[PDB]
Amino acid sequence: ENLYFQSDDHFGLHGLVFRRTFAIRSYEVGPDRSTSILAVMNHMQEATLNHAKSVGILGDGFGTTLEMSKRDLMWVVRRTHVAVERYPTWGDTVEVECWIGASGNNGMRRDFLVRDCKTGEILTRCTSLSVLMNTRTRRLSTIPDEVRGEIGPAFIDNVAVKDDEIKKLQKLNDSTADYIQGGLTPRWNDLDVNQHVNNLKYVAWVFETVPDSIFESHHISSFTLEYRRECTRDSVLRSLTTVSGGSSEAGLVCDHLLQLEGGSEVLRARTEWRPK
Amino acid sequence: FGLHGLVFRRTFAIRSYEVGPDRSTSILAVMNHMQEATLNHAKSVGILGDGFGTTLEMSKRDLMWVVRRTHVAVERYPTWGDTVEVECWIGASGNNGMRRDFLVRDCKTGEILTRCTSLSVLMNTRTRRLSTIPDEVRGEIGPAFIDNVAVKDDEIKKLQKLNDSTADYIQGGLTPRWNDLDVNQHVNNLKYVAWVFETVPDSIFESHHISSFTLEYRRECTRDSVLRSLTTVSGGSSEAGLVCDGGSEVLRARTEWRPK
Repeated sequence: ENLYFQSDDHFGLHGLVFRRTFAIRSYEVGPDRSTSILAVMNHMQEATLNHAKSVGILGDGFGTTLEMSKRDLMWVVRRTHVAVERYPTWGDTVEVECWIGASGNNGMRRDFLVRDCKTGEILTRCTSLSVLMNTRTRRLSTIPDEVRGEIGPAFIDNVAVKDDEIKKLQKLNDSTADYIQGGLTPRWNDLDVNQHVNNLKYVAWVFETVPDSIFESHHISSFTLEYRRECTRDSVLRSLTTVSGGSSEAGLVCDHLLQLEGGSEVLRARTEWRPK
Repeated sequence: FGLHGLVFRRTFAIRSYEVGPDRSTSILAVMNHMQEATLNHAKSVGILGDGFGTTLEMSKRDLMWVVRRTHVAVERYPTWGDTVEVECWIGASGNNGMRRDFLVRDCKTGEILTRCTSLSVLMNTRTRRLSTIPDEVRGEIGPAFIDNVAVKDDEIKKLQKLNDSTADYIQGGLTPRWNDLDVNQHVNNLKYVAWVFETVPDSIFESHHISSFTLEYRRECTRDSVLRSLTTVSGGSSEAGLVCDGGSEVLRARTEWRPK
């Protein structure tokens, strides 16, 4: 019912939703033949960058528009929520539907829908919240009008994930964590365009302390991350995970924490699991 | 993607996470592409079998393919936004070996970016003994054989093990996780490559691109394996790879580098 959601040839309008097909590759699936959530998030990240190009948003970046680039501003992801119904397998063809939208006066949200091309079933729903940061002062910035003039006309109001589904996360008690791993350090290729560690590197470090027994038995159905701080090449991190068993009423839950070791919080995260 | 007639072809659009901070595609992304082209080829010539290359006649005789040598030649790494095309095919290699060869081209210029060949042999999973190729299995893969090579014998040198007591860089405690494992409890070959590069200092990745990569595999590892990676740098600019389990050799490898 939103005209600008449809493709260009539907209404003769410049559409604001990017679409792209992915065929699941061999190295993207685990021993259980399921695509990993890291491959799914890779897909959405790739669709992100393509989307900016498709709506007439400027030169990269990974981001980063001119008005932003003039003001030494960059996007930083501060929240991510992923809802997974079913993971595709090798050879399956999926389609990512992605777009951007406002989040208050100074936030921007990117939302994603991934469908199974054969069944038309929705496999993945996601939304990520980004904010502006000054690269020099490492300080959060409001969105200047020159930047709103760039990304604003690309906004649509649709959501893939309702607020109801996203719960504010509690930091786990790091002194009673079920699993802990320190000495985590980024290497040369793990860094981004501006001195900072890749966003999906963080996700990898989160899974460092998830026991293999949970990966063998369960699939991630929900994934929520709250980022609070960037990391550099000389960062050394500690990953922590706390398991909230599922053996009655309650399903399997994992709480997560990346900290600078020690012990300023880098992020907190929460995974919900379902039996395979 | 498409087969024509016994040479499979497939396009990859370079993805962002496949590209490094220098905007160059990593050698592992290239090897990721070929793993993918491998299985596509296999399916299209009808040798995929159980989903990974073990045919009906192979499994009955408890046989599976094992990679024993890989050589990758890279002229230029593609960058983000580039679209590449992979050519893959198989052929006989001696009396009991099978070779898989690869050509990767830039779709715009048509220049060859990467040439590669891998040698596989049959191994009994029960007796741990290399096996000859039974006629029943040759009957399966044989009609798919072609004689072309992407990499000449000339270009591949036998590797010497580095002195593990004189290694410039060493890292132990390397252990595989559940996701690092394949269908039959064994660690994935691209996990090995990751472990190889573990002891290559960031300074070399910053200064140089890999122009050549040669791997000789000796042994498989299991879920309870604990490994040590070793690298010795002898410019300019070569390094000799070694992967140790005790200290029994798992594989040896060799990279040649050129300034970016």
